[PDB]
Amino acid sequence: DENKQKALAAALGQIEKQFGKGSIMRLGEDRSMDVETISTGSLSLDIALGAGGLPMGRIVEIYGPESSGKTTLTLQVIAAAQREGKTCAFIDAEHALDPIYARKLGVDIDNLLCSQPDTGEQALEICDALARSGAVDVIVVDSVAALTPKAEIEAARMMSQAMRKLAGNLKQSNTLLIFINQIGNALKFYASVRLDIRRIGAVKEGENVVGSETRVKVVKNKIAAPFKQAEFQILYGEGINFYGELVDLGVKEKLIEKAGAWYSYKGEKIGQGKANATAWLKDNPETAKEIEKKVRELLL
Amino acid sequence: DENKQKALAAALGQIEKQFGKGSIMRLGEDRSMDVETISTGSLSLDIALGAGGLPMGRIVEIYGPESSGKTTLTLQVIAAAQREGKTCAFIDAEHALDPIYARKLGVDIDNLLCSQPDTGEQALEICDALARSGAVDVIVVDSVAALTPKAEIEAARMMSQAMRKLAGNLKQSNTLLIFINQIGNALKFYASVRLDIRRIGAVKEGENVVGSETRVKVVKNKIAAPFKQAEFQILYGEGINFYGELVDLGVKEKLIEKAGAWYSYKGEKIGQGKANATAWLKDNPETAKEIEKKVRELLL
Amino acid sequence: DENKQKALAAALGQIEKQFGKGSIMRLGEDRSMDVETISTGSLSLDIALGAGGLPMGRIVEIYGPESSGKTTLTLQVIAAAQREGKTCAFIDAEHALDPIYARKLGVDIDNLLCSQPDTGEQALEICDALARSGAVDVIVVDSVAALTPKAEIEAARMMSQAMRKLAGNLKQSNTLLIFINQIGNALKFYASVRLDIRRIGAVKEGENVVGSETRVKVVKNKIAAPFKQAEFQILYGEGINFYGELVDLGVKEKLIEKAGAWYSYKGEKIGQGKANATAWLKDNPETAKEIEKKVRELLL
Amino acid sequence: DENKQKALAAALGQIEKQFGKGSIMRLGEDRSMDVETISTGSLSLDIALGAGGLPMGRIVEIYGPESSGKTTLTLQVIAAAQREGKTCAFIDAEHALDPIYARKLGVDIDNLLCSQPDTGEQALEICDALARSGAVDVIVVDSVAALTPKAEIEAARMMSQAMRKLAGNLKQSNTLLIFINQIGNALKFYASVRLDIRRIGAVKEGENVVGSETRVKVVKNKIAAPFKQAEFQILYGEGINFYGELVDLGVKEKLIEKAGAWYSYKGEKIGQGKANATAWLKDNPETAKEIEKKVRELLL
Amino acid sequence: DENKQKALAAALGQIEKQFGKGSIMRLGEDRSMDVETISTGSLSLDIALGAGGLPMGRIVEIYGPESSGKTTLTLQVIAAAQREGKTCAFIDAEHALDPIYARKLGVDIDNLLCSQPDTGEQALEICDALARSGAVDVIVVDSVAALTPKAEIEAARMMSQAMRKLAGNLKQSNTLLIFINQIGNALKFYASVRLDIRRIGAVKEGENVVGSETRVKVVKNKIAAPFKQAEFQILYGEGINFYGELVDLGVKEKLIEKAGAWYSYKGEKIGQGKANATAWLKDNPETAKEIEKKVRELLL
Amino acid sequence: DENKQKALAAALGQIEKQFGKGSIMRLGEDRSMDVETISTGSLSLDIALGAGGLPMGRIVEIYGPESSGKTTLTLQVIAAAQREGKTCAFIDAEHALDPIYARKLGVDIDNLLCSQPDTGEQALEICDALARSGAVDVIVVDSVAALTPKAEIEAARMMSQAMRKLAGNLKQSNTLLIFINQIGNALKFYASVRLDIRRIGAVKEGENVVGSETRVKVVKNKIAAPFKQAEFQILYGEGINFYGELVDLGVKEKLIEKAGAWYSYKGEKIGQGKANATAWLKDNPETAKEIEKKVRELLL
Ligand SMILES: Nc1ncnc2c1ncn2[C@@H]1O[C@H](COP(=O)(O)OP(=O)(O)NP(=O)(O)O)[C@@H](O)[C@H]1O
Ligand SMILES: Nc1ncnc2c1ncn2[C@@H]1O[C@H](COP(=O)(O)OP(=O)(O)NP(=O)(O)O)[C@@H](O)[C@H]1O
Ligand SMILES: Nc1ncnc2c1ncn2[C@@H]1O[C@H](COP(=O)(O)OP(=O)(O)NP(=O)(O)O)[C@@H](O)[C@H]1O
Ligand SMILES: Nc1ncnc2c1ncn2[C@@H]1O[C@H](COP(=O)(O)OP(=O)(O)NP(=O)(O)O)[C@@H](O)[C@H]1O
Ligand SMILES: Nc1ncnc2c1ncn2[C@@H]1O[C@H](COP(=O)(O)OP(=O)(O)NP(=O)(O)O)[C@@H](O)[C@H]1O
Ligand SMILES: Nc1ncnc2c1ncn2[C@@H]1O[C@H](COP(=O)(O)OP(=O)(O)NP(=O)(O)O)[C@@H](O)[C@H]1O
Ligand SMILES: [Mn+2]
Ligand SMILES: [Mn+2]
Ligand SMILES: [Mn+2]
Ligand SMILES: [Mn+2]
Ligand SMILES: [Mn+2]
Ligand SMILES: [Mn+2]
Repeated sequence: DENKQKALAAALGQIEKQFGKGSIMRLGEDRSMDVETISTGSLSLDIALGAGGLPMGRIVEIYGPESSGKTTLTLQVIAAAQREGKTCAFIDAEHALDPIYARKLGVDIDNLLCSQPDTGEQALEICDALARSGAVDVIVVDSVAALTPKAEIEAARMMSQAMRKLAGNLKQSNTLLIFINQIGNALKFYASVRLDIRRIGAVKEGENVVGSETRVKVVKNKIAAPFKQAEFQILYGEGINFYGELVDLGVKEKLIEKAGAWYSYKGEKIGQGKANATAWLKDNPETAKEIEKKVRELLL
Repeated sequence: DENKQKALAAALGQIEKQFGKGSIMRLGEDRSMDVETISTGSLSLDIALGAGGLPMGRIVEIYGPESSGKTTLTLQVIAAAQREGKTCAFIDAEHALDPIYARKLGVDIDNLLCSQPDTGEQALEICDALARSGAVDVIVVDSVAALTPKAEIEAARMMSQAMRKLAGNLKQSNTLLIFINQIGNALKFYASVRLDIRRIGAVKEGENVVGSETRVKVVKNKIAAPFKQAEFQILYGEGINFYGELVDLGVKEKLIEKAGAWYSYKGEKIGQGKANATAWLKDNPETAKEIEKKVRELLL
Repeated sequence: DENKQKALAAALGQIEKQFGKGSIMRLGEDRSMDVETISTGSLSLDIALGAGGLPMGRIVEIYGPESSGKTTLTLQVIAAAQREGKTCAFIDAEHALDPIYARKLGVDIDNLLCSQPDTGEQALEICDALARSGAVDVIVVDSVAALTPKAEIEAARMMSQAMRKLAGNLKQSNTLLIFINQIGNALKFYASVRLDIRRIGAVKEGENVVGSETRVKVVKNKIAAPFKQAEFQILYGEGINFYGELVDLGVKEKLIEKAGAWYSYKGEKIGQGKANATAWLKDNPETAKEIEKKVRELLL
Repeated sequence: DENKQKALAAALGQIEKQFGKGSIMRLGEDRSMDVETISTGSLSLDIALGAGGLPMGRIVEIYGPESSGKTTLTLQVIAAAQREGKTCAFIDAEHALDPIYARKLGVDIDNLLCSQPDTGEQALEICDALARSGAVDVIVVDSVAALTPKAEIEAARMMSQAMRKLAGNLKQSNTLLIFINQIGNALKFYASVRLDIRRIGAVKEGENVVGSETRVKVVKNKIAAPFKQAEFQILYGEGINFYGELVDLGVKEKLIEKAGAWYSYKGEKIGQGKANATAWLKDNPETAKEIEKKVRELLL
Repeated sequence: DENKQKALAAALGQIEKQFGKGSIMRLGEDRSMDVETISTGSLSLDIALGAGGLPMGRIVEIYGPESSGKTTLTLQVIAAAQREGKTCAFIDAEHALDPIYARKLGVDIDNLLCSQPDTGEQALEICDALARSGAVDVIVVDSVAALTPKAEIEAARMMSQAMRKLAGNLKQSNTLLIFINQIGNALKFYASVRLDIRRIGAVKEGENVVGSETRVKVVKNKIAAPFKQAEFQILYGEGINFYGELVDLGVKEKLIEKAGAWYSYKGEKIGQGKANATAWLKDNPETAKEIEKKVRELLL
Repeated sequence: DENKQKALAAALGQIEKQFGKGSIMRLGEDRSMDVETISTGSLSLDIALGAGGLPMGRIVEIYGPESSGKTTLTLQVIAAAQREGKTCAFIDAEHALDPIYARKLGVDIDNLLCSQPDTGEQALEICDALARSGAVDVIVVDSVAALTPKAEIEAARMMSQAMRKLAGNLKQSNTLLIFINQIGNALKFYASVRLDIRRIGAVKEGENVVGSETRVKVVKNKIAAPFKQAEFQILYGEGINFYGELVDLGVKEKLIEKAGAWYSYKGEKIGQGKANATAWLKDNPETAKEIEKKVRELLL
């Protein structure tokens, strides 16, 4: 029994020592590798991630069907990074970025570096150069599916080529790199976090579709326990409904009381119906930050 | 004749003495090697296995087409093991575990160890370390097909490498290890049990598909006679329909009487139609356990 | 910090040195590759393009739904080129050119070279021949979608074939080539500029539809920052409402004052309502040119 | 400059040498491939065609809405051909030919070959047989839209099948073949001339509708510059108002003087109002022929 | 020239050999396929048909507006067939046959087979059965427009189904089948003769409307040159005015002399006014038959 | 010949075997399907029907202009049915039944079931329920034209819906159902008998209009040869003049002698003028029944 607990602890310890923390863990453990993170713009996803956001210096993959919200998510990551003064780059092979929508999400477009490479190889080489510079914090690649190999222009093999080198340089510079993928597997193994995202419904303000009910699953997580999920809405032209997540997480954590349709904080009603309570948190950011901080301290 | 019976018995005896019990047997013999087992969650499969479940300290392979039920089966093995206080590990290369579904099947997610290895070699080494610890009872690997060799990332040979060492350490610690495989052959020879599983139909509650008609064949069995089969349903979001198997096995064994569509036990009707009779056993677990125990004593 | 600025500058510099200027840039940078351009006939689009027009010696793609204005746009490019004495060619697979409308837009039909090829391959070969001649400045192909491969007559592969060779010869002769496409991806990668155009409304002179509200997005731009947009009207039988764009851009740039509905320049009213102010600029081209020149100097 | 003119000429020359004259041309050039033609019965259309009529040995397509005048046009082509002793065939899938109207247009019905095929394939095979005979000058098919494939009776693919073979044999025998089409694209590419025809108004002799104002556009022309247009009237029961076209073309070419409503030739009035002047030319065919010849020499 | 005549003859010959006589012909040729025919009751129509009547063993379609005379025509075909001892069938989906009117036209109602099918499919199957019996000479279907498909009761596709089989069996048994259609196209292609019939005026005996001026056009004719026309009257309660046609055809053929309003044959007046001359032929059938025979010999 | 008679007989036999007797027949044949019938109250109509009345278990349609006698006819059918002890139902959507007039015609109003449904669907469902009961012999629906679909209240489609089911249940219970229709076609195909009725004149007893001269045509008859007609009078407040029909039919059949205006039976005068002879038959019902029976035996 006890000696078995010690045997287990030693074994887990030796494994971790050889392959690194995160090479094995209990799915219910609170522990999370100590790493610099960048918020995803979604409170429930930062929590599902265990570390409070995406890890710096690591490779991350985000995949899902068309219109699932992959780009919105990455744009919110960029805005969050830029909010902290970090330098971001956008490697584009999709040719679909909407700067108007991006600014609405907080992205500083004027200072966003951008590249629209001729081939998959060129994209990967530009990524490595930015990684080795030690002067770029976040690199988003949209998308992997559009990274046509030079020969095919004039695939799976291309990715295995410079993936090992790219990972090494990203790690050394502490550069976060996100690959967006639309629904071979060199990315599957080199990524420290893989997110599965999809639209699971519509948000209706009466009878008009105004947003999407979204769900993200952390299918791979080398910094904290994997398989947790996040659910949130993406409002058209506005992005992730962060405050709506704050309303639910506040209640769940017993920081915000819910009596039927009326929500209240510290005794005073903040709104009838999830919609009004959300509007209230949004207009009172100072109190929202406190509640958010409280939730993070409780779940992270 | 008689001297021929004695000659046969001696020959079989010498063979067994040299290569172990299970190296040869009559397909119709009742005898089953005395071994600790872990239920598969399926009554007809535990019976098809001859020992009442999967053998501890041995390697087991479970293969079948996509959506055949391989994972559900392994998750039920884990839940059954955890129900007895055993420590389980999940080595994942598929990145598809659904903890919500897992808890529904009885899995204690919080205490399930999990690893998402970088390479096939790393997975195998983690397996060996957990085996040598003498502190892990069940290890599930999902899946073999996803165990990409390091070189291929930056196959058949990889498996033959540490398979002999892994088997030795598993045996010594009495650790059960299950390899899930999706449809070279080092696994084929080192495994003590190999299960072929597939979907042979759909379960309809009227006209809506609610489950899968499933069939498992024990193509290899070194603990008891091989080639027996098991048939059972896997209900969406619920797992193996254990009680439905109990209804049929109870009847077959003349413990439960069937008169047309009405089933009865000890004189009293328990339901009209296999569905209601199943519901009854499920709501009266204490009586179900007795009938289950009876069936096991009769067929094991 | 500073050393990080220098590290960034060096990295961007090395990238540019290896893959050419335009291989990476800040979306808010003023810099634009020094290149010969040809006006598109639209002031806001020439500005959105960053270089003041489409680049000579490069491949350009213009795509959009039916009736979005693709042809009108290309015809205005041709007229602008011919206004400077440049030799233009029209490779037609649509068989829909209206010379009456074309002359209205300024096109010199009599001197416009035209080809109506039998197959996609023949079209591409004619394009290459005109490119290699060093005697053709602008080549418009209408459209890509109508370039049926010979075999299919008696696709994606056809385009990848001679696209690399065509691009080389166009570059060497400094010949601008525009592919019109109606809504595989060899064009997507070889093009230096890709324009997304569509009708976003109707222009009504009371209650009669007289034009189309149009929007063009520069989804790909290898000569200056991509993703900018242009909005302008296309009047039936007249083409792009250049003067209407001049009214708005003049105001925006504080060159033309707007007080309610009355517009004025240098103190004197030029018209009440965007329509009259536009008419005034149109009848006073000499002053319009000055204002246009001013806007270009300010935004280019 | 000059060397650029020579470079252009050589390039155009090489293109023409490789793909044939007509593979590229200036829209304003006077040159027209030297080919045998058959008048369409319309003076402005024979001119719009550049060669003075439709080309022998080539495929021609004539399409337009219902009642646009497609059949009348083809019937006038047949009459013109028969006037020169040429053998004509009519492949019919519409079953609507009016011999009374046809004779009025000059068609020699008794000697017109006719076929009413069972399937699209049979029609095409009959066409090929007539082509290979070297004894048929003009073949009219009415219509393409009615050429139902055998299978569909007991489409796009059917046309691509024998279109290449038919074209070859027609060319070799110098047989003109016209496909009438009512508003896949194998015809679009194999045709040397494609005509778009439609009714753009009504002809009123007071308040009674007596004819149709018609417009034909040469959307494809491989024998001379494409995109020219023709406008003429089609009088009920009479066909194309040839003399009315002669009045306008004579004036335009300054062969016939117009002073208000009075027209005159060589000093003498021929009628007040376009209607009377037309009647005069019609009653004085010998002078009309001279004026017609003059116009052709001036515009062809 | 001559060799061209021989080339033409050979080509036409080969075509006829491959697709049958009637697959191509000169519209003015006297030749008519040698076939058994059944008079339509109209002398000018039997002549317009070229063979003297409708062809046995073939499918015929007769269409026209309501009250155009379609039924009267078919009833006269039946009477003519029955006059020769032929067995006739009437497949009815209109439910409007007037036996009193039918007997007046010569129809032997008592021996006319009749069917009033439940569905379009049933009608077609009954037709095939009667065809395959080799014991039915004429089948009239009234009408196609009323042949509602079974599914639609509890269309174009239905007709294409058994049309090929029906045609085969009709041909083999030499059974004439007529489809009446009121104003997809499987009938259009399988029919050997298609007749377009309509009312073009009224017959007045003073000021009272007593009949209809009728015109039939043979829009499709695979047994002789198509496109000929027939004009005759249909008197209320009497049917086709055969004798009135005989008066005109006799005159036209110079067998009957007309001097103003007086008609005469072989020197003797037979009546003043087309009406009396008709009455005379009708009361002197023996002489009428001779004149009729003469006309047929001259025009057939 | 003979073998052709046998071929015909076999073919007709096979047709009848496949689609039922009545699927084909000679219009002059005496044969009538053996079926239970209900007199229509009109002797000439029962004869025109071939079976002596309307068929039980089948659907019948009776249509005609307003005031043609449709209701009177159905009321006489009901009275005749009730005279034999049959249970009748009246489904009313017209709301115009006159019980006083009905009793005069022999209808037993007190025992007549009646329904005045809210919607067309409800009417049809009530009909089906009465049909499936096996306890209702005759159902009259007045009228189809008034069967407004539910949706239209808060048509052609409605009828096709339950017409097939209704027909099946009516047949199984041997229930006669009559649809009255006032002048889509699901009724047209499901009905076994369709009657066209209209007023063709007035009955004057001097100069006062006392009745209507009526004519019914059996346009559809699946139990015996169709297209026969019936003529009889409908006297105001009395119904069908049955005896007047008996006078004419008796004479026609040479059972009653007519010498000018005097009628006589078996030698003795029964009245001068059709009116008196009718009165005589009416006052001597016992002799009238014999004559009626005689006529039926002769014509049925
Ligand atoms: N320019 C925009 N303006 C307004 N709302 C936008 C815009 N772009 C995206 N959205 C919103 O973003 C939600 C998420 O879409 P998006 O993030 O672009 O999905 P995606 O999976 O990243 N893209 P793709 O691979 O092309 O389907 C949508 O359904 C829109 O409501
Ligand atoms: N998250 C889930 N929620 C509900 N039902 C599930 C879930 N996962 C699996 N099932 C059920 O499990 C049945 C068995 O599927 P599964 O056990 O995952 O097959 P598999 O062969 O193990 N997997 P794979 O190799 O990926 O096809 C399915 O058809 C589902 O009804
Ligand atoms: N011949 C013409 N005469 C007058 N106005 C024209 C003519 N051709 C085009 N236009 C105008 O051009 C606007 C732009 O149409 P167009 O430029 O032809 O779109 P497109 O996308 O290029 N063509 P397509 O692919 O065929 O739909 C129209 O809506 C018309 O108002
Ligand atoms: N039989 C005829 N008699 C008198 N005028 C005719 C006749 N046929 C055609 N026309 C005239 O021809 C003009 C041109 O019609 P037509 O040439 O038949 O057009 P279409 O496009 O060829 N036919 P379709 O495809 O059937 O609409 C008409 O509007 C008529 O004035
Ligand atoms: N029962 C009848 N009695 C007297 N004349 C009749 C009768 N039926 C038809 N006719 C005459 O037939 C001429 C031709 O009519 P008809 O032959 O029935 O045309 P239809 O096109 O066949 N029928 P439909 O489709 O119903 O319009 C009419 O105008 C009548 O003069
Ligand atoms: N209440 C009544 N009293 C006396 N005579 C009646 C009565 N109802 C009907 N009749 C007679 O019935 C003859 C036949 O009329 P009717 O049977 O009601 O025609 P209908 O076509 O059934 N009805 P509708 O659709 O309303 O016109 C009439 O002209 C009347 O002489
Ligand atoms: Mn995206
Ligand atoms: Mn699985
Ligand atoms: Mn266009
Ligand atoms: Mn036509
Ligand atoms: Mn008819
Ligand atoms: Mn009524």
